[PDB]
Order: sequence, then C-alpha cells, then structure tokens
Amino acid sequence: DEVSALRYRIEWRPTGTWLVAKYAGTADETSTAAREALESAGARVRELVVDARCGRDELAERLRSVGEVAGVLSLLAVDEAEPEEAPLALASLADTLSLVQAMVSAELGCPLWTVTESAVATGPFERVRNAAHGALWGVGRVIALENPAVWGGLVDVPAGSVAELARHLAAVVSGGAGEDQLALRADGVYGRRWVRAAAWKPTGTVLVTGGTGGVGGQIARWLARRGAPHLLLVSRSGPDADGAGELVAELEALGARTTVAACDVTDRESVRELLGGIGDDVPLSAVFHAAATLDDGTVDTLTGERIERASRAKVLGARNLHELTRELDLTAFVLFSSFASAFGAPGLGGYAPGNAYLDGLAQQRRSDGLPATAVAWGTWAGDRFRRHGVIEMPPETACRALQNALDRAEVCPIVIDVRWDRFLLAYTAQRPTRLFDEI
Amino acid sequence: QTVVIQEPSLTVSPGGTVTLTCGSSTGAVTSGHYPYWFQQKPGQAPRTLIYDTSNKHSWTPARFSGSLLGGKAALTLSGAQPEDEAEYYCLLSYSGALWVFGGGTKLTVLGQPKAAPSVTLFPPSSEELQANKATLVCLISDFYPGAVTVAWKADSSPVKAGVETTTPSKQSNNKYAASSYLSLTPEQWKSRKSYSCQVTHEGSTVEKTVAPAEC
Amino acid sequence: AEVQLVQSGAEVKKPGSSVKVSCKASGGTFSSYAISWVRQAPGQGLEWMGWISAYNGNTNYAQKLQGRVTMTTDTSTSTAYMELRSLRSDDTAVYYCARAPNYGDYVAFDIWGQGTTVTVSSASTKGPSVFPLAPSSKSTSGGTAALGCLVKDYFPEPVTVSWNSGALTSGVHTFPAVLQSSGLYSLSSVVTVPSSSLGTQTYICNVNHKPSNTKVDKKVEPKSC
Repeated sequence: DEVSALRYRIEWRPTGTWLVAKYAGTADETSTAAREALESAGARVRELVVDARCGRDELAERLRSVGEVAGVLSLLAVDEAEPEEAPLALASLADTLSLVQAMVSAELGCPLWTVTESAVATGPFERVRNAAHGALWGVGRVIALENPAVWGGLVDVPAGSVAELARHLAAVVSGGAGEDQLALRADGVYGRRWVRAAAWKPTGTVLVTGGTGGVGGQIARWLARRGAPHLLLVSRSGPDADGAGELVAELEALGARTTVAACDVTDRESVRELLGGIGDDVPLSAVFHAAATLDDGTVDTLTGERIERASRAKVLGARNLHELTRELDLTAFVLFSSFASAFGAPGLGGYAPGNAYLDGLAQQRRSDGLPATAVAWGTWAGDRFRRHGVIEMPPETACRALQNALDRAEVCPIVIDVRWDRFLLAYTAQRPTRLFDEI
Repeated sequence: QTVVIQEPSLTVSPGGTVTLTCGSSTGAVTSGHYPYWFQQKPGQAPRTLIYDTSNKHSWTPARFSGSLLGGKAALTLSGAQPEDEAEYYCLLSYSGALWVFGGGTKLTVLGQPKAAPSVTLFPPSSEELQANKATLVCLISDFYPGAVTVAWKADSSPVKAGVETTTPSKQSNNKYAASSYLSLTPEQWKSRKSYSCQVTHEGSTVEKTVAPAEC
Repeated sequence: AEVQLVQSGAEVKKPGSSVKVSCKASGGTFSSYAISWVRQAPGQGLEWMGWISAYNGNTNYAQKLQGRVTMTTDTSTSTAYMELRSLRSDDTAVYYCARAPNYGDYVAFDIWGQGTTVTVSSASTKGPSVFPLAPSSKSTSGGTAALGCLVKDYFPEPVTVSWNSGALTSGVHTFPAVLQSSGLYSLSSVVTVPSSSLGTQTYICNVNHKPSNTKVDKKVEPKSC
C-alpha cells in the first residue's frame, strides 16, 4: 500500500597498452599481481605512478606522451590509510577525479577501472573497511552517466588479497557482461543490484541536525506528531534561524517540549558541549543527522578539495555524532543519504561522495553492534528531474516510510517514488546499465 | 537575526603586528562558518586574503594570517606596511545558504607624524545674503590622522541647525582635507554676536569664529 | 584564478524605477558555480544580497530584498544579471558580483567584480549658484590671506573650478563636494594669496558644470569695511 511501492535496497547477486595508475611505494604487491593477470590476456603493462594530490594539467601532458593506450586500471584506493583527519580528504578521491579529467584532456578514448579494498561488503557477514572509499563508488557512478567514454567501472576486493584479482580481472575489463559495479570474493564474483523490499516510538530527548531548516523542519514536526517527549533542534543559526520562533510554537502545540540550539556539527567541541548540555532528567535517545550539503555542477570541474569542503556538516557531523554516542545506549542513529549515492544522476557529483560515507558508516556501525540507519532519500517538498523519472514525495509520505524502515531496523533502505518507464530510458539514454535488471 | 561584530577601527605602526577579530551574536564562530577575510583599499573592490578560516590565496601577502582565537575569527597582520592601510571585512556562512558580513575594521597604518588641521571660516557673502543667507563655510586642510570631528557653536551650541560635514579626502600632501557647512536664515545670522567652527583632531580642537557685525 | 568578472557601467536612477546590473565571467568555465552579489552604501559596509546558480538557475535572496530583487544567468553570454525593482534613495550603493576561481567552491567569494555605482535620487539636474568668499581685512598675518568662492546647489556630481582662467594654480585647494539632504551638492574652492596683492591683482573663479552646460565667472573682491 502506497509506501511499499517506493521502498528498495541494494543486494549483491552472483554474476560474472594498459596503464596501472598507482602511488609510489603503495599497492606494489597488488600492482605486480594486476600486471601478471593483464599481459596473460595479451596487453603490454606499463606503470603510471602518481604524485599525492596531482595537478591535472601536468598529468594531462604525461598522458600526451605514452602513445596509443587501450585502457587504465587504478590502485590509488588500494593499500591506503586515512591519517586521522577529514574522511573525504582521501588522496585517491581527489586523484581519481583529476585522473579522469586528465585522460579526457589527453583524449585517450580508453576507459578507467578503479579497484577498492573491502569498501562494499557483499551482505552483513563482511565489514566495510574504510567508509571513505565508498565516495569513489558514488562519484564513479555519476562519472559514468556524465562521460561514458572514460568510465569502465568499479571492482571491490577483500582488504589485502591479490588472489581474486589474478583470475577474474582479465574477464572484468573485456567481458561483454555490462557489469560496471563488481565485487570479487573467495566464494565467486558478485554484481551490485537494485531490488524492491519486503514488508519504534521516540524517548527521552531526540536530536535533529538541520532541524531549523527544511527536511529537518519536517523531521522535527513529524517526530512531534508521532508523540516525542523532548526535541533538541540544532543548526549553525539555531534560534536566530528564520521562523525558528513559529516552529517551536507549532510543535510545542503537539506535546513536545522542544529547544533550538546553535551548533556547528563539524566541530568536535561544539557538539561535545551540546551533548553535555542535555538534562540528566531527559537523556539522549535518538539522533536524525539531516544537515545538508549544497554543491551543484558537473564532474568536468569538481575536485576532491571542493567535495571535502562542501560536505563537512553532513560528513564530519556523522563522524562526530557517531564518535560521541558510541558508548551511549540510544534507540535510532538516523543518517540522511540520497539517490545520488544509490544510483547517481548527472549533476549530483557534489552530493554522491558525502552520502556514500553515510551509507558506509551505518553498515560498519550495525557491523560493530550499534543502531544505525542510512536512508537514501529521493526528492521531497517545496521540472528537469520530474521529467527524467524521479518525482517528489510529500513530507508525511516520506516520514511514514521512515517509520517502518526503523520498525524493520534495516541498515540502508532506499525510499523514492520512481516512475520506472521514463527513468530507465533516461538513465540508459547514453550508457547501458545492468543494475536495474531485477525489477 | 545573527549580527557579526568587528572592531570599527584600529591603528598599527609600520613593523607592528595588529590582530582583528570577527565575533557573532548567535555563538562561537567556528570553521563550519567558513570565515573569509577581505581587504578594501579606498576606491577599490574587495580583494580576498583568507578563505576557510585559515587558507591563503597566492596573492595574499605572507604577513597576513587567519585563525580562530577563542570563539571569534582573527586576522593577524605581522610587520604591517603602509600599503596595508585598508578596511577589512569578515564573512560567515549560516543556515539556509545565508551569509552575513561584519561591519568592517578601518585599519590605519601611521605613515607620517600627527599634523593638526588648518581651519578657514568664511561668513555668508553679502551677495549670498540674497533670499535666505545661510552657508557658513568651514574648510579643513592638512592633517595626517584622516579623521576629525566638527562642532558648530553660536555663542551657545547649534548642531541641530543644518550642519553638513564632508568625509575626509586625501590631498596631494598625503594629508587630509574636509569641509563643513552651517545653513541659517539671514535673521538667524544677524541675531548672534558670533558663530564658531570647532574642528577636533586626535583630542585637540582648532577653532575659528566670525561675527555678523565687523569684517 | 584567471577568471575575471566585468560589470555594467555606472547607472543613475529616480525613485520607483529599476536597475539591471550585469556580471560577465571571462577567463574560465562558467557552468558549475553560483555568482553571489553584495552592495555597499557610500562609506558603509559590504552587505550580502544573494546568489544565482549558473548550473540550475536556483536563487537564495537576502530577506530584506525578497520581492524586489531578481538574479538571472545567460549561459550563452556567460554573464549573471542582478535586477532591483521599485528603487528608493537608500538603494544608492556600489553593487559587486563574486564567485570562485577556476576549480573552486560552488557558493564562493574568492574573485570580485570591479563594482557598479548605482545612484538613485530625486535629481532635477540643476546648475550651481556661485558666491564669492571675500578675503579677511584681518592682520597681514604671515603675509597671506584666503579668498575663494562657494559653488552651491548643483546636481550631476562633476563640477570644475579654475582661477584666473587657469593662470593661478599656486595655493588653490578646491574641496570635494558635500551632498545635502536635498539630493544637491555644494563645494568651495579657496586660494591662499599674498595680502599685499589684495586690491592690485584680480581673482576670478571660473566654475564649469558641463552637465547643465553652465560656465560662470565670479570676481571675488575685498570687502568695503
């Protein structure tokens, strides 16, 4: 009935001159294993070593030398750390983007394959190693649709195993399957898949970030009409937000003793002193991390630097609110992802990376034994997208759909009204996909 | 409604270090507020010295530096030069794609010695005493501190009456000029023993007086 | 970086009319960026007006403006427009466009226009009345005396004062104009001269306000006291 039709999920169903883009002193083991498997199907391997945060202009000129090239594999995201900093700094994100941009500049007309190490986890037995490499998958999905010519696809591999590469890769790069989102494992090879889904109550205080703005504003007043005791709405503007006055009044009406606080979810301190400010009498029971990112444009120009900087509220807010609730017993920890991480549409390159992180963090939370929820939203309330298949969901329709998603206590539920007839043809117009097969 | 406060004006000597701050009424300025720092020499458009709390552009001089100092944003000028005399604006990011500027700091760099204003007071012309007389003309010239306060007296203290004072303007000198004009009705002009123009620069007052009677 | 922004030339308007300022963005890709606009009243601070998206034509406006401001982009001409309706006097300001440099953020202020001065006034473009500022009878002093003329109540701002048809330059200082409550300008030109000369050597101020094509010569003489 109504909601069921717009509820989906990711599964992983089983189905089956080159350059190697690699960092100096990184992947070595996986680069030699890649080279062996590649020439074993008749193709000269030559290494393309990359500098940390490469200038696309200098890389363009190093590709205008090597001569005719039939393809290029990337081990940038292989054997990588995350030096105790911002999750979407990740050199390999900044450099996949400046690599792709530079190939297109150097006019190779050959595609690019990015491999990642346990970025995906094919069902709830495997773990997500580093949620950031998920960003590679998001952005990579929206590069496909903006420039088919240059994007081969993504291929996830167990943390530190060259073995799965060695047999399959030959196939994956030349295979006529039309699989571009693959996961290699010991128990065979798996493909990324979109499928439809099968058929809670708030307590103490429940905190919502973005709570003074729209979306968070609807979550705030949904949470009250669903009978919440106490609501802590936070945002950079807090009480000084336009209509924050008429908001508390509107849901103080609906039996909710709510408070509106200024807070920079990006700053470890600003939230610590927000969490230490909730009365002992009314403890913190659930969070709804709805803080937004706003970065439009195309993958033409978009850089790792722009993504990282424009996504902090959503991303650092997640990593902060996770960090500072890990040792507290709370009901729901609800991250707001979107259809940009789910399938990814032209001009959502600025949104995909951030929501990919949120997707990964929930997975690796319920993995570690914590109550996470990574809702991949479609469009919401008040022309170019209404035509291309995706149509707006009313606030209440979306919220009620969340109500069940928590009842089930699913980790990564997709929630989106999609008129499929137009959407498929609009999504495949320029590049064939095998993702929506099972509908 | 968020208000962003900077020091209205600050003075530094060449070689000195000076530190400007940018607070907000709504709370702690913090790096999710994406603080910018802008420089506006007179007559020109803003140049941007700092973005993202602490990041410099290639054109930003080394001697400028952005920071968070206990709840405000801070720009720090180290070994100031005459060429840094400018207005500096901070800009903060809030809420629903809102941005709010600070009021500005007028940073003065002292490039010569203090110089008191010359003041010339003209009475109404006998020919301007046409329909309505008016216009006492106070001319203010040569004063290194490009800032003065003007106060008209009529034995007592008029101010209310049409006083219109110019902003300061740089001369060939590199000192500053300004003008003030007192508007009266000619009976008002004739009705007093004297009128006085009182320019005060850097604490000390210069003054001229005209008397509607004798030359 | 090497993105520039060049704005429309200066505009003068009467209350109740409109102004459409342009910001053309040469020197880099235009499409993946928001142009933001800011104004500044004479000798006051930068105030944020809003931003238009060059990517999807979205707009966020400063509340105090909403219903009076419209921001648009012409992907064709690679320019952004800002349009302000039903102007009143306090809308006088220099208007600036700003965006990111060449691989920078969506909503950014790294690069600035040169500004467009927009003046709104009840105007009525009048010619100045010039009066003499007779020199003092007072002491020989240090040998000088100041005389001048007062150029009262003219509109369009440019006015020009020479002395002795340009022959006299030593010791002329002419003061930037004051802008009155009436929307009109007065200014003064003064000359310091030797007091031994007063009543042998003549002084005529030639004031020229070309926006009214009004050329007036004023003989400024000593007093008869």
